[PDB]
Amino acid sequence: GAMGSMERASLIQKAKLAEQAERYEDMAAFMKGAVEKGEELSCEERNLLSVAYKNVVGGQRAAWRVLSSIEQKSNEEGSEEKGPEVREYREKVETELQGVCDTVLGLLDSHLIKEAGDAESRVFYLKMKGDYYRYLAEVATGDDKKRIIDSARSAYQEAMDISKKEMPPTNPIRLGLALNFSVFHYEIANSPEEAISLAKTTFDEAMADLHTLSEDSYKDSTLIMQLLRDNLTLWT
Amino acid sequence: GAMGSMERASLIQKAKLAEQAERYEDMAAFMKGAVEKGEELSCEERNLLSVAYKNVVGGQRAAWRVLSSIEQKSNEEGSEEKGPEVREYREKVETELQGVCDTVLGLLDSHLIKEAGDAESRVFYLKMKGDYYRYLAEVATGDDKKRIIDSARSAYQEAMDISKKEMPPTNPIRLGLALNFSVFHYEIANSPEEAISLAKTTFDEAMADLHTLSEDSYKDSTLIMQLLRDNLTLWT
Amino acid sequence: QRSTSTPNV
Amino acid sequence: QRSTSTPNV
Ligand SMILES: *CC(=O)N1CC[C@@]2(CCN(S(=O)(=O)c3ccc(Br)c(F)c3)C2)C1
Ligand SMILES: *CC(=O)N1CC[C@@]2(CCN(S(=O)(=O)c3ccc(Br)c(F)c3)C2)C1
Ligand SMILES: [Cl-]
Ligand SMILES: [Cl-]
Ligand SMILES: [Mg+2]
Ligand SMILES: [Mg+2]
Ligand SMILES: [Mg+2]
Ligand SMILES: [Mg+2]
Ligand SMILES: [Mg+2]
Ligand SMILES: [Mg+2]
Ligand SMILES: [Mg+2]
Ligand SMILES: [Mg+2]
Repeated sequence: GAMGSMERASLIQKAKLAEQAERYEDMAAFMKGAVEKGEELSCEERNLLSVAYKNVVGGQRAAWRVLSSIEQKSNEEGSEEKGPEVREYREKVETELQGVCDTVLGLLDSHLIKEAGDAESRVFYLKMKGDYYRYLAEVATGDDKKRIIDSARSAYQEAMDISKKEMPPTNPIRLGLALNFSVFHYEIANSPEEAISLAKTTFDEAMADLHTLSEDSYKDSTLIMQLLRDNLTLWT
Repeated sequence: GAMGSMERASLIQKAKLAEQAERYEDMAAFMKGAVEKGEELSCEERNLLSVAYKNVVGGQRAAWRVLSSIEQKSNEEGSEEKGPEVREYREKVETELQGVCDTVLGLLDSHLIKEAGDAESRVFYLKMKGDYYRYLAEVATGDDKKRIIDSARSAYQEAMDISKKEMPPTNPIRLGLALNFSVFHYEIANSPEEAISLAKTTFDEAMADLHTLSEDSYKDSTLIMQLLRDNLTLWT
Repeated sequence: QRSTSTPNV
Repeated sequence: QRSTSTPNV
């Protein structure tokens, strides 16, 4: 690995620099390098890892959607034949996206998840596992679409089980997990009623626990609650 | 070259797709591939080449500036020592930037410029040569800073000479060349008075030729004229 | 319109 | 503030 020769602390320092410079591919490579040092990650370090890869895959997802839409339009009546280029280029972007997802899932499997024993770490990593299977599901169109969906669901469910046992209802990791699992249900699993039910229950139980929080923790929880509400407005 | 096996028309088609998907590194690679087919480029194809590399280098320049500023701040009094990481990472970004500039200059030298005989093509390519030497100058801090600056100036001057002989004062390529040469004078060559004089003369001569234009050509010219004016406001 | 998932901090 | 150069079309 190209980062094998760089100190862990230096990789973290450079990931932060790359974040400031909006160099997210670099940021991801630095954080991969840090993970591969084999030490567990702190809360802040998990955040750097998450930000880096979310930005990389987010660019890929946006591009894939543009290309898929062009492709879909070319495969209708009245549409002039234009050769294999749109499909080829969509496939190229798709393959790169799957590559990034497989890299993240590889880090989680080797060995972030198994070493994570605290609730905050374990729930964060399992959420991440669900998210990156979800991204794979967005582009899957084969035998394995079903199995990918089940992998995402399994990761999210395991995370949900721990979060409900171990964290308060306002915990931001717990809230973001529930938000993303509700998106999984609505957008991937064709279960809009499960999506709405989860979003409603999560919102209501968080609302009732806000009183326990400091002003700063309150700010964090209510941010995610607003997104649950925005989705509920969208979905109903 | 990885694009050696793909048809020219396919490379152009995919560059346009990549533009739509905001995939500018891909767009640049496709257009490099097209250039390397050895045929002269059309006006639209020159635009694809220009857009792709401007976006790539523009990202690099923005990142380099962020990092240079952090670096500059770390090298003052009161500033805590933080090791080599900021300099290393700034150098990494710098090297990649220089690489892109050298790639573009390589395409122009092999063999876009020498095959360009029409004024629109020759002026466009020489402007580009000036621009990419200018970008190299922005990060140069050595013996060769002077020689890089002179290379940029030489390219711009050759372009200016052709443009004044061969194009009307409202020609958008002529206008953009003059805009960028005025930026060269102000930002790189420590010649703000030359910058202001060029911007003023260019603006005034274009103003006097607007009457000759169709509504669409008028739109194009006045866009660039506004930027000359915006700089003149900034500079005075 | 697509559903909103968790943003970056 | 930096000078404005030619934009992309
Ligand atoms: C402590 C810890 O492990 N953290 C805190 C930040 C983060 C990284 C990403 N998340 S998240 O996806 O659960 C999430 C993202 C955004 C927001 Br506003 C949020 F509250 C949570 C947890 C790792
Ligand atoms: C005909 C031709 O060779 N063209 C037209 C577009 C372009 C590509 C970039 N330029 S430019 O840098 O001279 C320029 C950029 C933006 C604008 Br609004 C403009 F008028 C000119 C010429 C190649
Ligand atoms: Cl392709
Ligand atoms: Cl580095
Ligand atoms: Mg060490
Ligand atoms: Mg037809
Ligand atoms: Mg595929
Ligand atoms: Mg542990
Ligand atoms: Mg051919
Ligand atoms: Mg001190
Ligand atoms: Mg250097
Ligand atoms: Mg020729």
